[PDB]
Parts: sequence; C-alpha cells; structure tokens
Amino acid sequence: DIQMTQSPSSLSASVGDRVTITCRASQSISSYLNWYQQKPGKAPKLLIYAASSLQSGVPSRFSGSGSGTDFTLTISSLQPEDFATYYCQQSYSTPLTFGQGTKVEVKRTVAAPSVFIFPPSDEQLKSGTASVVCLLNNFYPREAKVQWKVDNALQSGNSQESVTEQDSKDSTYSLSSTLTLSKADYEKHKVYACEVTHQGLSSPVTKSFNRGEC
Amino acid sequence: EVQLVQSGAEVKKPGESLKISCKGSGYSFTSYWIGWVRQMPGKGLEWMGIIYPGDSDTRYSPSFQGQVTISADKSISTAYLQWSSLKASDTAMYYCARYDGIYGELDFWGQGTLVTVSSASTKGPSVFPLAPSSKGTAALGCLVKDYFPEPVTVSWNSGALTSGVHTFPAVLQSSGLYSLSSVVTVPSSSLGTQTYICNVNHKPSNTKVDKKVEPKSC
Repeated sequence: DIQMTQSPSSLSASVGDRVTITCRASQSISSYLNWYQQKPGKAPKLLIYAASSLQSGVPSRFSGSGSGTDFTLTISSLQPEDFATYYCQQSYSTPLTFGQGTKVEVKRTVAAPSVFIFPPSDEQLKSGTASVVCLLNNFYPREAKVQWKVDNALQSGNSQESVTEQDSKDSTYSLSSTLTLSKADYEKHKVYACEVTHQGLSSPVTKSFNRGEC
Repeated sequence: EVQLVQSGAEVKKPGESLKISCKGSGYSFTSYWIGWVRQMPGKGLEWMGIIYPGDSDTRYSPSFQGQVTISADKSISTAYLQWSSLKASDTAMYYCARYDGIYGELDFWGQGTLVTVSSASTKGPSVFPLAPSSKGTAALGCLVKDYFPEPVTVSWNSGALTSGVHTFPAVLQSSGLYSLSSVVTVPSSSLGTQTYICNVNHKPSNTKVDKKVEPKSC
C-alpha cells in the first residue's frame, strides 16, 4: 500500500567522499523511516530509526534527514567498512515495505581488464560438451561487455558470466564468462574469439584461438 | 545480549513441505513482535509477515497471505515460518528480526536461513583444467562443472597459493546444475617448474578432487 523508491540503485564513491542516498514514499509516512546496512554474506543491520535517530554503536558519520515523503541517508566521509548495500524501510503503515536497496562501492582509477581465453579440455570434449572460458582480470568500473564470436558469428544466449566482489586491496573486479556448446558444434568451427568492451579500453580487445591450438 | 538464532540451510525439492525456525534469547520473547523477511538471490528485502509470540497474533503481507504460515512456540522461545508445498521460486535467504513497537524498527536480526528449492538432485562436480599457454603474466585455473547443490570449496596448492587467485560465484545452468571457475595469475616463467593444483571439495556429494593444471602439448 506504500511504495518506497530508493535512488540511486548503485553508487560509486572514493574513501572520504560524502555519500547521499534518497528514499521516497508514495504517501506521507511521518518520520517512521528506517535505514539498514547489509554487507555481502551477512544479515541486515539497523543504522537509523525514526528517520534521523542513530542506533547505538553506529558511528556519527551516518545521519538521516527528512519527513513526509522524502528522506536521505548521508555518510559524511566514506570508510572501507561502509561499502555495502543500504535499504530504507517504512514502518508507518502495514504492510511494512522496503526500498529496493542502494549498493555503495569503492571508486578508484579506471583500469582496463587483462583478457585471457581458455579452450575446452580434451577430457570435457569426451563427455559431449565444450566449455570455452574467457577471463577479464582486475578491471574497474564493474561494467564490462563480453562478446563471443565463433567463425565471426556473434554468439548470444549460450553463455553465462559472473563477477567477483570488489577486491578489498585494489578495488578491482574480475569477470569469468563461459561459452557452452555441444562437442559436435565445437568441432564444426575453427576460430573462437572473446571480444571485450570496457571504458578503460580505447577499442575492444579480442583474444582468440583456432581449435587445436595449445 | 539480544540474539536471534535461525535453523540451518535447507535444500529441498518442489512440492515438499518445510518449517524453519528462529529462537530469541537475552530478552523476553513474548514481549516483542517477530518479523519474517525474504531475500531472493541478488535481490532486495521483502517483508513477509509478523507474529507476537505471546498470543500468536499474526499479520501477513498481502503477497504472502495464504502462501506461508507464520507461527510460534513460546514455551521454547521460537517463531516459525512454514510452507506446505515449496516451489523453486521459494529459493531465497530468510531472515527473522525483532520489531520494536515505538518507532517500528527491526533492531536485531537472525543470521538467516538459506532455502534452496530445485528439482535437481545431488551431484558431484567434474573438474576440468583451464590450461596456461605452452609457447609476462599467465592465467590458469579450474572449471568446476555440473554440481548440485552449492557450495564447493576451492584452494590452490593446498592453501599455499592465495596470491592472484579469483574464485568466481557459481552460475546456475539450464540443466539445474552449477558451474564455477577458479583462476590464478602467475609469472609465465614459472610455468615450466612450479606445480599448480586446484583442490576442490563438494561436501553434499562427498566429492573431493585435486586437479593438476599445466601447459598442454601439441
């Protein structure tokens, strides 16, 4: 009955930056607005209640403001530990509802990925499937595009990818992408290419192999 | 101190029933409302419902009304969340939380119960090499393919190699089985001499595998 809209959905900022996250309610909720912090692999943790009151234990760099429909959480000076996902939540009227969340990640200098490609193994090929893997290592920002090409044909729908959590030491990401095709399909074609587009690269980087090469 | 402790991770099949629990300690359990919160993988938080354990007075969110039953056993200071017939879309992390009546905040949270619902069956991984070049920074690794359920553990050289290691989150394949890669960047000059072995363990299927990864020959 009351919708909470958070903005932005994702935020990049340097250590010591002022961070502001906004939460908007579909109707006036007085001051019954809560903020929670969630770190990866952990339970949400109460930061702020009644819009602006700090939970005991929470550092004074966290503050909240707003009444009625518009609310903001502020982190006055970002610290390494503050990188997490943040949720607003109204407790003004049932059903109680959460905002969609805001991920706060560390800003650093843009870094282009180092790109590596791996042919499928002979052991795997014996099972009737070919997995071709492309690695994008130690890059920033997170946003990156992998385009698989088989004999110049752009592949779509037959790949899956994942990204590591931001590195705590160097603030980079890495991405692994697997192209999956049948043994029969793999052996019918020759050139396997992983084309990488990223803000840090002036133009796309392609790593490729001819089936048979080692 | 106030603590909420939730039951262990669940791996279930569609159509099966399930009841997970949440025990409160370090306070009067019958004095505070207890909420249940759903979090789908990589998604946001959703309020499901709330119970006052003193009298089992319950409110459900409209989306979960008739989908779940929330209950409590005050004699053992425990609140429950239950399904009679699980669906794969019930896959999520479930949190219980204490609700404080003054401002309506959820001030203390359980550690969470992970519920995985899938028609897939327990299966150990196959481990394939991601081979470095045989002809500078080189990458090599292991593809840990076709296992269920999560998780697997991966180390390199029995824990002696940690530098430059990236073990990626698993992806769920259309087959319903998971696939995971673990890589490491090394000097290309070490390739001839240094041994690289990935140690993979999948406890649910009792599948333990060591895979030596080296340059291939042509």
